Amino acid sequence: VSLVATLIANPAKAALAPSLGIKASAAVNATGLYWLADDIACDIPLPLGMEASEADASLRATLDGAPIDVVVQEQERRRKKILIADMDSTMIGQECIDELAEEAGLRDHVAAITARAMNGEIAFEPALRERVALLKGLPLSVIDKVISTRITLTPGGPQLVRTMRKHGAYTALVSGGFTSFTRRIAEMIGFNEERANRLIDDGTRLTGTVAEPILGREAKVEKLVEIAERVGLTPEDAIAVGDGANDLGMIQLAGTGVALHAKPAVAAQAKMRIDHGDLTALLYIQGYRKADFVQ
Ligand SMILES: [Cl-]
Ligand SMILES: [Cl-]
Ligand SMILES: [Mg+2]
Repeated sequence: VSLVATLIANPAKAALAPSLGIKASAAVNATGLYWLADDIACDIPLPLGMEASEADASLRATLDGAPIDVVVQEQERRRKKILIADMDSTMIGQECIDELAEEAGLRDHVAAITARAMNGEIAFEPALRERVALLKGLPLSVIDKVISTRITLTPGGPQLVRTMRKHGAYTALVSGGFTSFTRRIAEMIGFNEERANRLIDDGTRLTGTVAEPILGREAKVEKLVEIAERVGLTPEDAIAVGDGANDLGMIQLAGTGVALHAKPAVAAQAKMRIDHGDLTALLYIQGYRKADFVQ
């Protein structure tokens, strides 16, 4: 019945100064205050009897205007042994489908569809079919061209995955995007596995269609269920992270679900949001100290 609050800043805008942490912990009459990383993250055990609603509200007031995230959770079982993470705009800085669209001269057209799909204003599968149809005829050569020149890893990603693995967790990159991207990205970052949709080609060029059935919101829920049974755990043993509406199913099922840099409509439906930190925030969410990290 013991709660703990964690405050988290981006290491590139590390504003969680020692005085700010003290003030924050005072704001909740905390038992103590433990630094997971200097100027970046600290744990605050809430007094027994304080509801999770009072803190967070109390802590977001005291921090109002600083780029510092607030999460509250039970301290037991906050370290998870499964990670399931979306790729597009979560572990990479880009939307792979928008990047491919540029090679067809249609970036802005496709990207506006992507934004509504990711906000939940249109269903994923028909949005994906519409966007991929515009890629018809692109040569298979442009995939590596996109990956090598325009895809970048989100800060903190490798360290999150590697540190979780170091501690025995099983880590999976699941994506409504494309296996030709997740395969390379998952290896760059160090995931144990990846699972994504598949572009159809004729042997030289993209047909403009996607292998059916299309993996969407429920396919992420099902992959989390599948991973947990296979490693002999439950989804409660997983932390799930994404930015989009099609991530909310796995975010809501996992024991710890994080909306990471999500738009307000998506972030409204997640119990835990990270708007400032990078992916190391999920390490601090789980109680890790910077000493425990794989550097
Ligand atoms: Cl593919
Ligand atoms: Cl939950
Ligand atoms: Mg995404």
